[PDB]
Amino acid sequence: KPIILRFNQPFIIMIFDHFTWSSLFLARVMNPV
Amino acid sequence: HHRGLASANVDFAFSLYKHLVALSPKKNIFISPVSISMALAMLSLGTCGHTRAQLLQGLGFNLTERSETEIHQGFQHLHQLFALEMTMGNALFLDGSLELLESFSADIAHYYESEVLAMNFQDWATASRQINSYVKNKTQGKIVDLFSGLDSPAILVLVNYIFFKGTWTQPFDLASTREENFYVDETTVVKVPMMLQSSTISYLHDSELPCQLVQMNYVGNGTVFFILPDKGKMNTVIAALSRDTINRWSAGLTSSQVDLYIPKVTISGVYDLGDVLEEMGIADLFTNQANFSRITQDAQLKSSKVVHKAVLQLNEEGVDTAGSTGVTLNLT
Ligand SMILES: CC(=O)[C@H]1CC[C@H]2[C@@H]3CCC4=CC(=O)CC[C@]4(C)[C@H]3CC[C@]12C
Repeated sequence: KPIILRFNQPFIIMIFDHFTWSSLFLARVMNPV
Repeated sequence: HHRGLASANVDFAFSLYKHLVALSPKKNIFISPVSISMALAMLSLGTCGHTRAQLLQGLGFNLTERSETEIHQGFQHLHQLFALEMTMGNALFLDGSLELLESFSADIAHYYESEVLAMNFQDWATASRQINSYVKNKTQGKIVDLFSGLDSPAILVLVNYIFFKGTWTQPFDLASTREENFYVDETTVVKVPMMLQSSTISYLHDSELPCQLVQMNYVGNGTVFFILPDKGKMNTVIAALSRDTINRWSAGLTSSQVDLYIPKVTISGVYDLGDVLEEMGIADLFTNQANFSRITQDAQLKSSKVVHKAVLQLNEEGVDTAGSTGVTLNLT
């Protein structure tokens, strides 16, 4: 039975370069629109 | 050279983010840490004394274990590696009344491959519009109006830009996208385009922290963590953000069948990072005591502003993001 995961509340995005491990982008999404 | 300053830059990244978050209760935050790090590292090339040491330490570097040279070579190797699509670049906009020291020009060319563009800052309205035009092109239209005309004057402006286009290895289903409730808080609910995919995804319900997370790749080297803290637990999770936590998450993540609902996101941050950088220890740079004596021979400079703009467009195909950091300097 599949896990249901809804990003319908404040969440965090972290974007990394796997090669250098750089933190490219960091987000706190309180309101996506 | 790959990972030499990962630990420092990521520490700086998390730190800056945590400070930014504490100084704004309810707003979206979006930043490019690597752009801020590269901008400030370049700026340190013109610094001396307490100003220099304080800035490099605030950027996460231990100066007793790695030289200034090693740090700049690391940023050079980073820059080479970046410059489906990723681009990163540095520019220096200079007043005609300012003769740069040769060794400074040599260093920014060597380590940061900076463009050097001679402008007339007497008309800030035109100068700022020109610099803005430059950043807009370099970020393929994503970052506009980086500088205001409201801003103070300047004699010298340093700019970093970053642009990134990632394609999900696992795209969302365009036919499944629909309006759903987004609970901003207990009382505030908005309508948002919510994407779906049902597939094998790296998932972890954290046992040590009140959150679940997934990890997703882009074609090529990019990867992304989406972290959903439990109702009202955002700040708890944020406080735990660290390289160590990412390592523990990375060990815990398991391929699982997940119905994954993630909204389309379009957000953009605009920051004056002065206050925050001072909270992080980087202070003398903004005062009359600033030591910029590696830039020119006989002018006393200080930083007036560090600005940062970042934009995120997230959809079913992937991510379109850009960032840019500006530092203005003027005569004290
Ligand atoms: C294996 C993997 O997915 C990579 C992608 C991003 C990587 C992390 C990026 C940030 C990072 C910086 C460090 O200096 C220590 C290791 C870590 C914490 C990395 C561990 C391995 C990760 C999680």
